[PDB]
This record gives sequence, C-alpha cells and structure tokens, in this order.
Amino acid sequence: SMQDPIADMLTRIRNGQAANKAAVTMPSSKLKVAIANVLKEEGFIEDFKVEGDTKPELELTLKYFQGKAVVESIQRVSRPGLRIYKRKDELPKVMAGLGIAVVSTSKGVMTDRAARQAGLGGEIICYVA
Amino acid sequence: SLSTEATAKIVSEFGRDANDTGSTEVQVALLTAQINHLQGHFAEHKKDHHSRRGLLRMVSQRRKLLDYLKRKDVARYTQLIERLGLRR
Amino acid sequence: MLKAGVHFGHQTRYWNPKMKPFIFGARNKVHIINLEKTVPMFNEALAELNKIASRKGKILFVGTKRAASEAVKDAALSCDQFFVNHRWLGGMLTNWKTVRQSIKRLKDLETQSQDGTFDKLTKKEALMRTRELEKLENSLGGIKDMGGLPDALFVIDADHEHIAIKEANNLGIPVFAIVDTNSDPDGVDFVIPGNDDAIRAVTLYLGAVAATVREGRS
RNA sequence: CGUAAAGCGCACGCAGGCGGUUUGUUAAGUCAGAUGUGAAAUCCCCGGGCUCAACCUGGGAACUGCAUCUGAUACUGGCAAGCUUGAGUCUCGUAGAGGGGGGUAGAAUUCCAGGUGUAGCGGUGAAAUGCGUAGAGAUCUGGAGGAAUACCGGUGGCGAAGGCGGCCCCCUGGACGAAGACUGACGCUCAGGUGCGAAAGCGUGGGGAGCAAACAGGAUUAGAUACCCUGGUAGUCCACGCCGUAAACGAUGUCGACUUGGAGGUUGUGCCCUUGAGGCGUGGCUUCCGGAGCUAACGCGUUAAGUCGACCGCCUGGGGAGUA
Ligand SMILES: [Mg+2]
Ligand SMILES: [Mg+2]
Ligand SMILES: [Mg+2]
Ligand SMILES: [Mg+2]
Ligand SMILES: [Mg+2]
Ligand SMILES: [Mg+2]
Ligand SMILES: [Mg+2]
Ligand SMILES: [Mg+2]
Ligand SMILES: [Mg+2]
Ligand SMILES: [Mg+2]
Ligand SMILES: [Mg+2]
Ligand SMILES: [Mg+2]
Ligand SMILES: [Mg+2]
Ligand SMILES: [Mg+2]
Ligand SMILES: [Mg+2]
Ligand SMILES: [Mg+2]
Ligand SMILES: [Mg+2]
Ligand SMILES: [Mg+2]
Ligand SMILES: [Mg+2]
Repeated sequence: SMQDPIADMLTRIRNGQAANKAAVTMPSSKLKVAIANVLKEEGFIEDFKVEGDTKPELELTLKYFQGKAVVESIQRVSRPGLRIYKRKDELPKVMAGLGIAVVSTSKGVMTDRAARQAGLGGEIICYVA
Repeated sequence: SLSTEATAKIVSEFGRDANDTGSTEVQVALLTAQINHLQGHFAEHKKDHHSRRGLLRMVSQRRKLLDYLKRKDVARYTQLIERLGLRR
Repeated sequence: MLKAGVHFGHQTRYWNPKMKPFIFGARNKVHIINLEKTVPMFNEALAELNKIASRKGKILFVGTKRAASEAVKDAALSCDQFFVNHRWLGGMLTNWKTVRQSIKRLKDLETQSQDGTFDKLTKKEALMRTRELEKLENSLGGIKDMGGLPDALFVIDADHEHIAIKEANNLGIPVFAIVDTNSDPDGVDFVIPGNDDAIRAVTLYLGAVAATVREGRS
C-alpha cells in the first residue's frame, strides 16, 4: 500500500513521463523533496515545488528533450520488503558513468558520484538514467 | 440497526459530549450494544449465517479497537471493559 | 489573424485523443479546432514548403474523395506540383519501380490516342481501349512526368490517406498534411489542424499551397 | 502461475512480515576511520633455482571475514508528543432475487368424486408394452395434495464465495450517496487456526404432485447391459445433524497508488425560465469496443493480463499420482 511512498513517486514520474505529461504531483515528505532535489540538480526533472502547508504537495515539472523524456528508466532498489545498504567501495555506478544512483547517507540524500567523493555510503534509494 | 435514540444515548454516556461520536470508547460501546442485542436475533434462527458475518465483523472490529485503546490509554481501557462488562 | 471564412473546426465524437492540443471545441456535440493555432502552422506549412519549393518544388498533392477530387486537378495540379486525385494504388511510392511501367503503358497509348494507331483496329478496341485509358488516366495523372523525385507531399485528410502517408513516413518524404480532429497526427511532420472535407478548407489551404509553390524564386 | 507446470471454493483473523505524515530524542540496524586479528601452505602478481617444463623457492598481493574503540544521524528500528489526507465512528436517505422466520396467492400437473359423452386414447422415426365398455381419452363441475413460481425479466439487481426470482409482514447483514461533526495511523496482508461452502451422498422422523438414478417392460440393433417408448424405487421437498467436494472458472489471491479514448446499462446526488418528455455536472456498480503498453500467440487494455509496491497461496518434464 502507501507502505512504500518513494516507489510511488518514482512511478508517478515513470508513468506521467511515458504519458508525455507536463507536471505531476503527490503528497510531499521531507524525504521525497531531498530526492527531487537531486533529480533537479542532476537535470532529470525540470523543477519542483511544494505547494502546501498542513497537507503538503510536492509537485514536479518533467522535461522532454528530443522527442523522448529525460528519464529513460527509473527503478526502485531498496524497499520496505528488502532494504539495500552498500558501503562505499561497493557503491553502484549506473550506465557505466551516465545516469545516477540516489543514495541516502549519514549526511543527506546524494548521488553515487557525490557520495563516492564524500567518502561514505548508505541506503541506495533508487537508480535513474 | 440500533435506535438513533439508543445510539445517541451511548454517545452521551461514553464520550466528552454528544458529537464526540468517534471517541474510541464510544465505538467500542455501541458495538458492544449491538453485538449483545443481536445475540437474541441469532438465538432464534441460528441459520442466518449471512447476517452472522456482520456480527463476527462487529466483534473483530471492536476487538481491534479495544486492543488499540489498551495500547494508548491502558486506564481508559480497564475502565471501559469493566463498565461495558466484558473481557472476563 | 484568421482568414478561414468557414472551416472553423469539424467532426464530432470520433475525435482522436492526440488531437487535443489543437482543439478548443464544444459547439453542439462537435469540436471547433484551435482557430488560432492552425495559423502559426501556415508559418512552417507554406514556409518550409516554399523553402523546399525554391530549392526546387516537387510536391504530389495527394487527395481523394468523389467530392473534392477534381478540385485538386488545378493550380495544385498545374504549377510546380503533381497530384493524385483517386484511389491511391498502394505501393505507388513504395513500388515506384513497379508502376513505373504502369506509366509507360499510359503514355504508350495516349501517345497514340490522337497519335499513332487509333481509328484503325476494331471499332471495338477504340473506347474499348480508352476504357483502359480513362482508367489508368485517373489514378496516375500527377505521375505522368515525374522528373524530380516526390519531395514532400501535400495530403488532404491524414487518416483517410492511411497508406500514402505511411508510405512516405517509410521513404523520407516530409508529408505536409491537414488533419481533422478525428484524424491521427504524428504521421504528419507538418501538421495542419482544422476541417479536411468541406469544399473550403480544401480550396483555401489547397489553392493557397499552389499559391506559394507556384512562386518562391520568381 | 488467464489459455503451457502453477492463485487455497470463499471469508475472518492470532503469530509474523510490511506500514501515511511532523518534531524531538535514541543510536540497535546502516555508514565512517582507527586498531587488533584473519596460522603456514595454496591461489594470483614480479622475480630466483633445476638443460626446458612439470617441480623448488624469495617477496608482495590477496584472505571479499571477524572483533574493539571513536565518530557520522539521511534511511530503518526503539522512546515521546503530535498531525489529518489512510481507517473508523455519528446524521439523514437510496437501490437491491443479500440472509433467517411466519403467512399467503393464482396457473398448471397428478389424483378423488360427479354430470355429459363413446370407442378409442396414449406414444414413436415406425411401433409395441401401457391405458379404455368396471366407460378411458375429450368436455364441464367440485375437492384433496405436493412442487415450482409464467408475464415483469433485461451482458438487469444483491452476496465473501457457494449462490439468491410470486405477494405480504416480522427479525437482520452489507453496499452507496449528500452534507458536515467526532476518533486520530486505530492500517494492509496473514503460515498455523476458525467459519462458510453447489449438487450428489449418509443419519432419524416427516412429506411425495412432477421429474427420475436403480429396476421392470416394449423397441432399435450384428450385438444394445444405451440413446427412443411404457412403468418406476431411492433421491429431488421440510426439520435436526452430517459430509467439506465441482470446469467451487474471470480456469486471473488480496490491498493500495499511478497511466489516452468511445458507445451503453444500472444506481445515488448538486446546480438551470424544474416551465421539454429535460439541460450541464458529480460518485458507486456494470457491458461492449479500443490506444499506448504488455503477451508465444490468442488476446488483456483505468473492472489490466499496463506502470509500481506490501503481504500470502502455489509451479519446477510426461506418465506413475493427487496414487502408496
Ligand atoms: Mg493449467
Ligand atoms: Mg516516512
Ligand atoms: Mg594464509
Ligand atoms: Mg627460468
Ligand atoms: Mg525515526
Ligand atoms: Mg388446480
Ligand atoms: Mg378439476
Ligand atoms: Mg439495511
Ligand atoms: Mg458447513
Ligand atoms: Mg442436498
Ligand atoms: Mg434424507
Ligand atoms: Mg425412462
Ligand atoms: Mg480440489
Ligand atoms: Mg465464470
Ligand atoms: Mg479465486
Ligand atoms: Mg472508457
Ligand atoms: Mg477490449
Ligand atoms: Mg497488476
Ligand atoms: Mg487420497
């Protein structure tokens, strides 16, 4: 159910994107945001927005480049059934180097590139490319 | 299915005021009330399996509620089961 | 900005979902297109049309329906452009090298209608070979001389031209088409919203295409 | 795991697994560095020694592990207090073959009685068994009895599945809708467990019109332990209690989120000179068709067999065997 909301986010992108849908919204959370952040900073989403207060409302702008969408694939990795935790030497690099891996760490939701530099590791939320 | 008169009664017997309809105790109480009433319905008949399903439903619900209470306010729990007269 | 006296929109339920971005309709259980979006598409329509027409325009005004056909055998036909105004013999772009000989027959026949052999053979063979001609005549006029490969294609009703567009899509032939609310776009590189089968939207944009291929480099 | 092996017939629900949202705290999981340890040989890397090699050997590297200390706090778990969208509770109503109990109605069949009537009726492909002069069938009249409820009736409606159709009262389950109010994550799923669960069949009494396993008789047929005909017992009906299986099928487990359309059916409800028998919306349920997509194909397609998550059942060649 609502039990895993991050996969729900991942999928609302995945879906709307394949639906050539301009925006897409969803109930917000601290967590959710910190990710969209990374998605934006790495140029997969266009721009996010949290239009709420009591009942927060994370909202994202999808991009489309050529004819495609910018997100060729968005999978969950960790999940409440089975949590994944890679050290640092073990951090997974997506599409060789292209595309990213969203990982939470003792210091915030970063990208595998970033986390690798940081010198740390953590829960590898999802993969994007 | 329980009298608006009677259901109201109990709301005003277990909650803050009437309107405090969803107060735990109040649910647990007007469930109890029906569950008990019903025991005579199914005293005759007994072959009314279908209706029985709602009654089981009733019990398992009130049970979950009763559980949750004990988890929160163990005081309001004991008070309630004494005063509703169950849990032996 | 509009010019279309009356092509407004057209076509009722049968709308194809993908034709949303070019519709603002609602009148009486039929949608009017986006009057003001058809237009910035004449920008690009006749533009990259005339753009290739100067660099040398070889068009192919593909359009059919016994109620609009002959109204393409005109300045559409006449000027720098060629036309098909009947049943689109499937594979005529895609089998151009099979059909090429369906031309040699047409000529080698009319080139011998008032020429060569004719009033001889039987008084049977006569219009009993112009039944051959009248046939191959329609469906295979605008083929006649081809000279400079089919290069873009102007097509009347996108889906009613299922085949010819698809053919082009295959062959690298930019397909300029006007696509009703009901017709399926995206087969069309240069998409022209609005009505497709009212005697106007045709002649209008139709004759207005002739009127830009016809002249581009003097 | 729709049709190839594979979703328990269905439901509730303990353990367990999973769990919306904010803040604080915790620091077990997780992450970091340090330190110790992880025997030698082996394996691998670069050399060296036997005429080469196999073989021998120096040195690194590796031993992906464990443990202790110290730190990091995003995620997970613990603790605390919240929050309102998830989930419940309350008010009014709507549709309904939802369940249980008691009444009751007309149409028919069979039977009993009688009137009239008289030589056949019945049945098949053709016949015969059968029935009729103790008068059949036919026809009219009255009566008894059980069983099922024409027309409405409809890809109509309800239920968890099984399944539930005359009318009425009584008891009762669920669903949905319009508002607003209260509870405040109280939830999802569920091995074990419990309940329900067509028809057949079993136990005791009862009931028995029609149908009909068995059985008898007549036929057909090379044969006919059948299909057809004349009869007809159990059973089919009620009460109590068993049994627990069906192609128990959508051959598709439940819950939740997301993703173009079109024409109906059904059922609530808001708004418009109600001024059209309506007009524009907005929920629940459903049928056909169809896009992406998915698929071996067939096909599925917002009621997914699409895109995702939580949990559970189950599959691992055919036969043997759902057998011992
Ligand atoms: Mg199978
Ligand atoms: Mg959370
Ligand atoms: Mg060693
Ligand atoms: Mg050597
Ligand atoms: Mg926490
Ligand atoms: Mg009678
Ligand atoms: Mg009678
Ligand atoms: Mg009710
Ligand atoms: Mg049972
Ligand atoms: Mg039975
Ligand atoms: Mg019996
Ligand atoms: Mg018989
Ligand atoms: Mg079975
Ligand atoms: Mg079925
Ligand atoms: Mg099933
Ligand atoms: Mg639809
Ligand atoms: Mg379909
Ligand atoms: Mg699915
Ligand atoms: Mg057995």
